[PDB]
Amino acid sequence: LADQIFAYYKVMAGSLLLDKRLRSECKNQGATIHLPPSNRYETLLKQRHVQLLGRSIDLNRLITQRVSAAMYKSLELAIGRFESEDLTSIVELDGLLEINRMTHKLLSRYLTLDGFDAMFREANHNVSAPYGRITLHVFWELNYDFLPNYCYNGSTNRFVRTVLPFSQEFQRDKQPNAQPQYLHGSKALNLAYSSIYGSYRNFVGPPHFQVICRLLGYQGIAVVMEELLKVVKSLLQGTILQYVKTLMEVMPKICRLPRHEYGSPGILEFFHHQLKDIVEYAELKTVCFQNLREVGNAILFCLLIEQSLSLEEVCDLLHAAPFQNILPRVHVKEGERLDAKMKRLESKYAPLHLVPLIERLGTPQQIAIAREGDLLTKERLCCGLSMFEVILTRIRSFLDDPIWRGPLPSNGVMHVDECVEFHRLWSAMQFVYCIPVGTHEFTVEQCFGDGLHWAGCMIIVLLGQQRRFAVLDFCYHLLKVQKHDGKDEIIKNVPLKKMVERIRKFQILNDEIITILDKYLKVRCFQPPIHQ
Amino acid sequence: YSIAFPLLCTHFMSCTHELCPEERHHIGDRSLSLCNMFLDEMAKQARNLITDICTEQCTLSDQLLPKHCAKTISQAVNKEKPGVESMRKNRLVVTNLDKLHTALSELCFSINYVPNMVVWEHTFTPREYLTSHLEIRFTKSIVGMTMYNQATQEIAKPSELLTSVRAYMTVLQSIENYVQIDITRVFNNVLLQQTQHLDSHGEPTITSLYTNWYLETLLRQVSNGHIAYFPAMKAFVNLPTENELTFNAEEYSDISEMRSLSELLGPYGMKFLSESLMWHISSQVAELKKLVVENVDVLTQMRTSFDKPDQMAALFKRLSSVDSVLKRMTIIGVILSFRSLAQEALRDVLSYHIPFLVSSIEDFKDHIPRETDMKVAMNVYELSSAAGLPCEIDPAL
Repeated sequence: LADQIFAYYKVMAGSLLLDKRLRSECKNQGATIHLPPSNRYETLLKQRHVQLLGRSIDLNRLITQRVSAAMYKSLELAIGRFESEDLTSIVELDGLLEINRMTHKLLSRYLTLDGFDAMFREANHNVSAPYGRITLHVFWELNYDFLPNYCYNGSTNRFVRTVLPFSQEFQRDKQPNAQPQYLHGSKALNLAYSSIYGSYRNFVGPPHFQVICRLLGYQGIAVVMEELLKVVKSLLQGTILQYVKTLMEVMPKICRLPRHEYGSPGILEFFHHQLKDIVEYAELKTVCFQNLREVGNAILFCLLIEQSLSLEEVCDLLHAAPFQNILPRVHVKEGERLDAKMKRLESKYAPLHLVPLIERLGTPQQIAIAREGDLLTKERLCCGLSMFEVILTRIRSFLDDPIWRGPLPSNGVMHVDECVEFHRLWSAMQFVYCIPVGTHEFTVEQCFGDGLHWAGCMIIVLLGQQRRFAVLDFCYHLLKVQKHDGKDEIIKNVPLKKMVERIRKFQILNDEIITILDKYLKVRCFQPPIHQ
Repeated sequence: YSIAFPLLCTHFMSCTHELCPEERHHIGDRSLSLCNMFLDEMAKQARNLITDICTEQCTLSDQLLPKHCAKTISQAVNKEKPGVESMRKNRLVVTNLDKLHTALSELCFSINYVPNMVVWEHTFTPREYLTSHLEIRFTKSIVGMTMYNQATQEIAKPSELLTSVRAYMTVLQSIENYVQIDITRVFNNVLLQQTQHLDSHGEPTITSLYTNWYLETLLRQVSNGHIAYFPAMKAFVNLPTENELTFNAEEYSDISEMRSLSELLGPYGMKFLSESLMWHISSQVAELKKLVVENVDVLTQMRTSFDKPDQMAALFKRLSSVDSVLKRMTIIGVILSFRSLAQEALRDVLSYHIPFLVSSIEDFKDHIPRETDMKVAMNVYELSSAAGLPCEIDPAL
């Protein structure tokens, strides 16, 4: 009796939450989903006088015990199933959790059960620990798979998988398998939900971020942010620092931007000879680019998650306006003044306001709890509070090796010809990956996307070298000369035209990133000559 | 570099000479006009790009709806996709989204270049121009995507509207990454204004259109018999008929749709809808009272003869309007059932939004002493009803 009752209610909840347009379309095609026939377990559940052999048996208690065990099993299975898949299963977990919550509500109509929040925390190991299993898996997925296997696209604000993966060591846990009832009710319902959520598997976007914010609350966000900062610290202070140190030793000691007289074709030949060590280097496009993509993607994740948190936060506050005496600007026409209309409107909604209603009548404990709850609800993190600035400051602190900035300039003002600064190397990197690749090889965008550019721009900005980078850039200088003269010719099997448009496109992207970073980030006096 | 032109207007006062004082006012007035026009045009261009970007985002989100997977389900039973548009084979190919994104970023940088400027001792704040334009455009678009045509009685489903609103909000937040303006306030003003039955300018709001459509299209047809209430599906389903209505009841009265409607409207909108439903009920009750009084003598005689069946046989035959009372009570029950669904949806939505307030209300209502007067109890029920709780007595009725 308990098994069939649980199955019948679970399928009822799943069918009830299922979309109707899809059901109608499937029926028209010829793949209709049969509804679950109704039953009459109402009388059985309420029975409490089962007299047998001169004994009184409480059938409700036994059914409650079985249903409670089944609900715990389903919640554990849902979490385990999420733990055995990638980060795109978040939508599926939320949908399955909603089904379980609704089933609990339906069963609570006739039975008594522990609150869904308590059971969810029990299955997530969060009641006795600050952090649950979901947040741990999200952090694990971010470190292993998501960061080094996704390329960002700022135009669509979406993440998509890359090609030629550089890591295959995730080795996720085996998927849990159980009866159809524990997961999305009947087998027919299971196929429909899987198809519905299959569209979210090929990308990660705002819908994933908002669900993460809802599930992780605030503790999950803070711990994730701190761990990401530690990951960035390890990468920058470790492998990245070694690569830049090695690369700086193979860069020209003195580089001077040619004069316009040489012309765009001749200026490309100068740069290929000057930077021929960097071009021949192979690990640049395999390791250093990978590491830069990791940090760049992390910063993007921090930015996007903050935006989603604010969006959810403002939506939540909108629903609390009636109970906080937060009224809109009502229409006022000729004949009446604003003060009278506002006072009347406030009086109309006076009963909704909570604090004075409890104050006039209610236990002091209720008054204190209501006051604390009101204070927590009204004060939130979208009312003049942000954290992206703090993340940028911490990243700047992680950069302390002198190699990033280099020795003091001999002229007493700034380095012009010397190449002892990081922005110089980034310009060399820009040159190498702006060369048109062959048909049998992939491009930087196809592999790393915009994460690499974000990381480089952030490093430049935090070191206060953005202006120097714009002024001193081999690619920008070549583009300017090409525009001035307008000549095309193949130099070392590198077309000159297609190169400059690529330079222009990356110049636009770099400028946009620098502007965004500067916006989020918000002297020296020389002496005059003295007569001998 | 479009901010240079308003900056140039500041120099218009340098050509004035103390000898010709008459010319100063006319040149000074011309400077104020040009500056305002340039800022307005820049804001107009910005919001135009916002609409195009949001339109593309809404189109992309539309492809994720469950209704597009019917073919896959049918194929599996019997025996292009998202994410490909974000793949960049090369940067030489330029789409509409990136082109608009580049233009918007360039325009935003120009707007944010100068925090404030002074022309003829007048301080100008360009970002306020963009903020005001965004508020107007956002409100106009929201009222426009409801797609309400009175002639054909057609309205958009709440779920689709909620998705479009979320896409618009996400885009506006992305704009915040460029400019220093605060967007959370913009959301508060626009959404709160639409929540009430009339905005500041005195125009129809989202709540008013939905209330009118529900009353004049769904409940009216239920009375006519074309639709019925399905407690098993907790929604209204069109009955098998020779001619079917253009719209489908199950696509508006479902739990998901009601939750979306509550999210868009909020407690105020449901309260306004609740008041309208009670007003209709009062009209029906008043009409019934006329039929009750016109047979008062018979009913009084019938009350005291519950144990005499022979009298009841003839007393019933003398009654009038026996079917009308049942029909009207059926309409009242249908209306009350609709409110219960709305109340349940609001409670579920508010449970995971403001748990602290809901918990305090639940404790306040549950533990209220029974010996208290009716006035305080009515106040508690009204607050409880606003929270979506299932009060035994409806204060609105």
